[PDB]
Parts: sequence; C-alpha cells; structure tokens
Amino acid sequence: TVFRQENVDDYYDTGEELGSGQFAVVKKCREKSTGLQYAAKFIKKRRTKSSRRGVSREDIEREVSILKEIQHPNVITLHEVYENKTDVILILELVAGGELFDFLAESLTEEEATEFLKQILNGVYYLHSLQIAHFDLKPENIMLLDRNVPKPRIKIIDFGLAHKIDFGNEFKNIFGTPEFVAPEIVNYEPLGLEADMWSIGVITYILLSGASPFLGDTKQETLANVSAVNYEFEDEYFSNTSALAKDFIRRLLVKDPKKRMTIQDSLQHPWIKP
Ligand SMILES: O=S(=O)(O)c1cccc2cccc(Nc3ccccc3)c12
Repeated sequence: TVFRQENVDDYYDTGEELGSGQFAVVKKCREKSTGLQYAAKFIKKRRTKSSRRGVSREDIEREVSILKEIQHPNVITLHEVYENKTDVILILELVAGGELFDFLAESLTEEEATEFLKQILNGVYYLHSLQIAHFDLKPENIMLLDRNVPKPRIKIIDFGLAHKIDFGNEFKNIFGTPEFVAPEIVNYEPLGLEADMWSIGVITYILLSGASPFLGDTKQETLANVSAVNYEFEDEYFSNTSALAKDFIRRLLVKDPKKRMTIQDSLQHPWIKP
C-alpha cells in the first residue's frame, strides 16, 4: 500500500520530541488546517532489500494495517500516513502524559494498580477480540493522557511487533524485551494472544511491588529465568499485598500458554471483577 507523498511539512508543524527508538522518532505536531495536535512517528525505511538498518516495508505495512483497524479509548489510533524516500510518517493520536513506567518511578496500592490494570485489560480485550496480539506490552508502552489526575487515563501504544493471529498462532520470531516476553517467545515457539497475557502478569507484579519478577544481571539470565518460570513473591515487597492479587499474577505467569488465563478470564477474576 502506498501512502501520501506530499511533504508532511506542508500540512503539519512539529514541536517537542516525545519518544525515540532504534529506527523511529516521535514528534509532537499540529495540523495546519485544524489546529489539532498529534504525534508524528518518523520511521526510517530500509534502503536495500538485504540491509538490517531501517524497517522493512513489510513490517511498516503490518503496523499501519493493524493501527487502521483500531478505535478504542484505551488504544492509540492512527490519523494519517505520509511517506517519502527516507521515512514513513505516521500521524498518530497525541498522548502527552508520559509513560506508565515514568509514572511508576515517581509502588502502587492495589486500588491504584487495578485502576490502571482495568484500562489495560479493556484495551487488550478489544485487541484480542480482533485477534490482534500486541507482543510488546510493558510499562514503557502504556502512556497516560494526563499524569496530573487521581486516576489517569491510559492508551496502549507501539504496534511495531503487533500481529494478526488468523489461526490462533503465528510462528515468526517476534522478540521484544526479555523482562516482559513470555516463555514461548524465549523458546521460539508458535505464538498467540496468550503471550500478551503473560506480559500483563509481569506488568501487574511490577505495579504492586516496584520489582521485576524475572530480571537478571544480563539479558541471557533474564531469558533463562523467564523460560524456567523463575520468580517468587518476595515478602519484603508483597507482605501487605492481598493473596487474591498474588493469585491473579500466579494464573498469568504460567509456562503452558493453554493453562494461562485468557483476557476474558482476567476480567472475570475475583481481584478484577466488581
Ligand atoms: O508507539 S507509537 O504508537 O509510535 C507512539 C504513539 C503516540 C505517542 C508516542 C509517544 C512516544 C513514543 C511513541 N512510540 C514510539 C515507538 C517507537 C519509536 C519512538 C516512539 C508513541
């Protein structure tokens, strides 16, 4: 699919940088015709077929195709796409409240944690209902709308690893951040919606304790810990956390993806359900 090849600068003015990655950067921007504000993601294209710099057009198109499908209060949405010889430029919904991750650096109560968690689950329920696996859920990819409120509103961002799961599983090598990837990712096994549910378990553990369940001193140690389900609830961190909260985490951090709670299970779990 080809995108708008007019100069994006004829239609938008850019401002503050919001984020920066290996082959992309996100700038706050303002559309000239409406004064409305967005987040412009500049993705560097591959210059040759066999290079490893830039993002393959297949991977860019996958992200765009998935984003075009999305309309939900807890997931980022796409406004427009432009391109030129060097970049594809996604004009995305503006989220300006910073990362959940940076909000966390400022441990949550269970009520505060579930406040965020419920929005994350609602977002994921929407995605999984559309057979979309995110594959990169972590605190850095949970963004706030306004960070200066009691219960901030969140949007799930970063669909750079997201895949449609048309057969209940995809077999692709889809490798994100060791701390947050499920054992099937570590082991290069077929992957499905279940991988996201593991990531939610890791996020929940961190929300409640400020500690990462599988984090080792090196990436290989972290990955080995994940594959072995090498985690425990440290009393120093969890002594005043309810056993039901621990139960919720325990049913997500399960090696066999078939035995892991699904997104529907997680919404009906007694810790979450009203
Ligand atoms: O996840 S995106 O949907 O692009 C996204 C959407 C909206 C706002 C974003 C702000 C900062 C970083 C992003 N991600 C990002 C990803 C890769 C490189 C640089 C930034 C934001």
